[PDB]
Amino acid sequence: TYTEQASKRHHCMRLT
Amino acid sequence: EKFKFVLDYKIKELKKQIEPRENEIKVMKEQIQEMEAELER
Amino acid sequence: EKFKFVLDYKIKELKKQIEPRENEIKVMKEQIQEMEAELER
Repeated sequence: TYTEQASKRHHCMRLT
Repeated sequence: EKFKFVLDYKIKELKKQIEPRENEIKVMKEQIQEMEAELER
Repeated sequence: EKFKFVLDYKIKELKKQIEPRENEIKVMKEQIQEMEAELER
């Protein structure tokens, strides 16, 4: 879901 | 005649194109923030 | 050439602003529509 994809975005931010 | 209307329309129409786009981006970029706040809440 | 300068500036300077504002509007409607669909969900 779109908010789950935002959770992907957040996860990539922390990985960054 | 053709010089007057085409030349004046260049300036007036280009200004008219500038003002909408800048308001469009302001309004919709604030709307992105409202979307993401509501969606995650 | 004085007219030629202003007219060619009409050719280059206005359409180039139209194309990006068109793509902005396309993104603005995309985000509006997906906002309303997922919000209703």
